[PDB]
Amino acid sequence: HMDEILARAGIFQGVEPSAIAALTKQLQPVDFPRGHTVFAEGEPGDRLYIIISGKVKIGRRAPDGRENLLTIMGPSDMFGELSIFDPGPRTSSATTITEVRAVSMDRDALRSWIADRPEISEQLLRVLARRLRRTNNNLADLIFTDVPGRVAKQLLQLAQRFGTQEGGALRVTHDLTQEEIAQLVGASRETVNKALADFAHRGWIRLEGKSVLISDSERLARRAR
Amino acid sequence: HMDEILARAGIFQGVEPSAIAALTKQLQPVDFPRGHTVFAEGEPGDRLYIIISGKVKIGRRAPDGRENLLTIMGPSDMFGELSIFDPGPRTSSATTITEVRAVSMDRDALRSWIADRPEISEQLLRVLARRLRRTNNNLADLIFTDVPGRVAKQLLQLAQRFGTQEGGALRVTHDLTQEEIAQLVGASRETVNKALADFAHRGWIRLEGKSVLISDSERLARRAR
DNA sequence: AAATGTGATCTAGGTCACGTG
DNA sequence: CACGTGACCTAGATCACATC
Ligand SMILES: Nc1ncnc2c1ncn2[C@@H]1O[C@@H]2COP(=O)(O)O[C@H]2[C@H]1O
Ligand SMILES: Nc1ncnc2c1ncn2[C@@H]1O[C@@H]2COP(=O)(O)O[C@H]2[C@H]1O
Ligand SMILES: Nc1ncnc2c1ncn2[C@@H]1O[C@@H]2COP(=O)(O)O[C@H]2[C@H]1O
Repeated sequence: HMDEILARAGIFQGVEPSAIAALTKQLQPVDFPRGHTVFAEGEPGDRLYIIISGKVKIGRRAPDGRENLLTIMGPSDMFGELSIFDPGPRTSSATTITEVRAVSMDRDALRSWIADRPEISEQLLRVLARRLRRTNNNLADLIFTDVPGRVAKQLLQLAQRFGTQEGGALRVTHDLTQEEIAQLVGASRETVNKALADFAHRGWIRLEGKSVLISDSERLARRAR
Repeated sequence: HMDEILARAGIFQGVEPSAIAALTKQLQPVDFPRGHTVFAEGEPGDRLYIIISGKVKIGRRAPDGRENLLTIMGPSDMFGELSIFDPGPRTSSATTITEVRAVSMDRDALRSWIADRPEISEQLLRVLARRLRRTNNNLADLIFTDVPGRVAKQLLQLAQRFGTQEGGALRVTHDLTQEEIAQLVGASRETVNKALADFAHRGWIRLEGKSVLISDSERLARRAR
């Protein structure tokens, strides 16, 4: 049902899924509207959430007031755990793109599950490990890849994660306004659209509201390169 | 000498200082010249290193032949662990700007220490956590702060770490060529020099060889923000 | 009816070219 | 082989609209 998702939460991953099943239960869920601010920077938190449905964007804002988005999280993705490992104010903020079902847990609860099963620590370090990896890849493309090739690279990220295969090519219902993709890519609203214009101009992809159909993933991949 | 550092080291805040003195002992040191590629991208690794002296620079290169530097590490700084927690090729290369004395340790060796002492896993997660946090700050500044602002930010991030207190102001012997600062900042060699020019021009800092005597940290800071 | 398209400018900064100790 | 500092020249933000 929904332990189907949590099973793929990293932290469980492996770990006596018979355990997982009993544990979910202590855990109780929370529901959020589209656009709810789960938490914001500066505000202190000792609570981490695993997403069950919907999508959450992580972000930051400079004092000038411009935001960028770190990442898009979706089912089975867990977030807001840095202030669980390094206690302190949130460094970012979590808002909703959709209706979200999320399970929530605090720090004192976590150390319990970690105390009972070591292997979870193994797997958290693996998540963080992978996670920083993913982030260095980005900090790199900010430096090298141009706004176009980046938009192209993003579409791939999203497609893979949130993708589905319908007919002969895959579907991506990103649920992002282009404004969001822009700040998820570090660029201006407009200059990304044009990247997309051309992207669709070559018949590489089809734009359909908050989603996209992608015809030539080979060409798109090639271009982001 | 060798041991004063380890306590200041990361894996093991605390800890059981009784342990550190002995465990430090099994680890065998190894030395490297100024410019030794400890490891490079693609090549496998199961070994993480704590620096005991000198400085190593992490960074990447595109197929184009450009390259950027993720970070500069010094004494008591761990690196090369990501392929320990998240097994897989190196995502970066570690090179020396110095003569570096570093202690080395593999994955299996690490699981031992973890299995004996748990706290270590809490402390590793704290490290990574702090790291992703500091990385994000950087991804942000690529996006928003201008090259001059970043160079002035970096100079601080160096002082804070490899800095000392000479007379009334602080000395930083970065041991970096400007080309390196550039790529540590994600800008060209030249546009970084002139940034420095103006910085020193305003008497904010004095440049001598591979170091810098900072006069007005208040100005530089404001300036970088 | 806020989300989009798309052009007409402006500018930071990259690329060159070439100096210097 | 590290710095210095110019004289251009592309990428892209900014603004200015117009369409759903
Ligand atoms: N660059 C990033 N990539 C992925 N997740 C992040 C990133 N930055 C912050 N987060 C998550 O967002 C959370 C914000 O609050 P925390 O600091 O408690 O924990 C943070 C992480 O779980
Ligand atoms: N790995 C990196 N490669 C290139 N530039 C970086 C890197 N990390 C940080 N920077 C930039 O250099 C700036 C120095 O100051 P900050 O770290 O606060 O903000 C930093 C980023 O804008
Ligand atoms: N953003 C970063 N800042 C500082 N050090 C890093 C960063 N990213 C990776 N590293 C270190 O560089 C190492 C490269 O090899 P590993 O991936 O095995 O482990 C990595 C980390 O220890």
